[PDB]
Amino acid sequence: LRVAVVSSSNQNRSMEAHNILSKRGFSVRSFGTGTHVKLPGPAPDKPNVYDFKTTYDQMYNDLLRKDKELYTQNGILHMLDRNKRIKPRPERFQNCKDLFDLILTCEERVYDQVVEDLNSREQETCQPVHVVNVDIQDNHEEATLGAFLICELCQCIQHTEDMENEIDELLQEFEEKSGRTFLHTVCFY
Amino acid sequence: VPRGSHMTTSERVVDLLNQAALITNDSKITVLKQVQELIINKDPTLLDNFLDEIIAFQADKSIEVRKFVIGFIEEACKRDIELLLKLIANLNMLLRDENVNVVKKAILTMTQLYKVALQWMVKSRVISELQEACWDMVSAMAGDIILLLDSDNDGIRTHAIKFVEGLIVTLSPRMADSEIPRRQEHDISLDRIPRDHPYIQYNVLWEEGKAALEQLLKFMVHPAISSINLTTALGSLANIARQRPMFMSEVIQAYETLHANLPPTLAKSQVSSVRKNLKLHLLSVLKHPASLEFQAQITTLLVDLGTPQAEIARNMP
Repeated sequence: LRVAVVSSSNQNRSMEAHNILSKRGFSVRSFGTGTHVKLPGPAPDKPNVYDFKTTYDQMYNDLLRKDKELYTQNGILHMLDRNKRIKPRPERFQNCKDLFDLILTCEERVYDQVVEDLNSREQETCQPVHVVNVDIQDNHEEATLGAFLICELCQCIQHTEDMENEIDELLQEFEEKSGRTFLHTVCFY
Repeated sequence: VPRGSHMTTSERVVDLLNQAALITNDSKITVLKQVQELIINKDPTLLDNFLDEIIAFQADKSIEVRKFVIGFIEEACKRDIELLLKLIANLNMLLRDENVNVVKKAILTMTQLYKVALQWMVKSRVISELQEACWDMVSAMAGDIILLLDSDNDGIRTHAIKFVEGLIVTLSPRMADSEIPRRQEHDISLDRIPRDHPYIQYNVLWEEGKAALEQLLKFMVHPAISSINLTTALGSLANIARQRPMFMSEVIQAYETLHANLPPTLAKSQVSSVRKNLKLHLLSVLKHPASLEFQAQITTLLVDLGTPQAEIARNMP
């Protein structure tokens, strides 16, 4: 099962999922659909802002020299180190050309950006890819709980005979067990 | 490849085919893809010679092996469409595989081959009794895929919708306002079929294209239609509308019908997913220059779905 997990900045929700899925033997890539990268700052209204070209290591260093103590206490330096250990930089979904069975998005806005983008690429093959959303709030604890939920869903899917025929029924069971809604659509390669 | 430059391609092919026989897992596909590349692209004069050796893998127990064989049939027929004479039977038998992933791959391959076969028929100087029968086979297989819209399997229905979409577009003419994918510039379409062709009848194909569209419009108002099949059909209609704007009328009508009669069996999140796709496709049709004639209706639907005015404007000319 080839999965892509997509958030806004490719920093937290998708990287937490990337990490769990990867360690659990899934084939997984992660992306963000945001215009730029956003990281928490010293007040909820003053985030740090970066270009998608910027490396996790460059963000780490920039934050280290800004306020070492703040970005230690808020888990961000450790997050960026964790991310550096998976890959060198955040990846923008709109710039990749890879094939997945399943694309999971971490909030509705990201799901709209994934759908808008895939729906605007010319289909060559008409092979479907399933796109599923779950709303996960952008903080560490939610990213972690959401990553486990996503891992559980992926595992269910690994286990079904016929993914396309059973996936809706599975999502409905997940809605019921989690109380969280799961939007679901297909796009075409 | 060590000493490759000293080998003939045919020798290399036989070596690789025997190698593939030695291997008892999916990595044999890597070998068989090297064979494919050599007898389709490096030296296609070897394609006929080795065809049976590749096609023999259609009986392999591996799902991925049989999918590989379907892809090979696809490439072999694009290289040399006359091979359909001896491969249409195999492709139709693979449409009928016990495994749904093999079935689905066969549907996508027919979606590529039907139009290649029809071009072949249109271009053919002379036409044999065998080539007529081969066209009967392709055409009956197209009919079988249209019937897969009534499959009990959701993934097969989704693939059948995509085949049906391609068929409607092939069997209707390009027009001044057709928005044509770059890849497809030289694909055959109705307007390219001479009215006086000795075998392929323009009028018959026109009627099949319309009947294919009717089947799809009927499917869409089926009470049990699944969330994925309905979103697939919505996107198929938007593609059709943009490539063949004489059907834009039919598409807007379907969209209005769906908007006023949402299929009651859709769960809450399914209704939302569909509604979000309805809005996406309406905006997509609005951007198309031929949507001039439908703009008030499209705008009304979009306002009903909660689209802000500023977003509607952003999608106007």
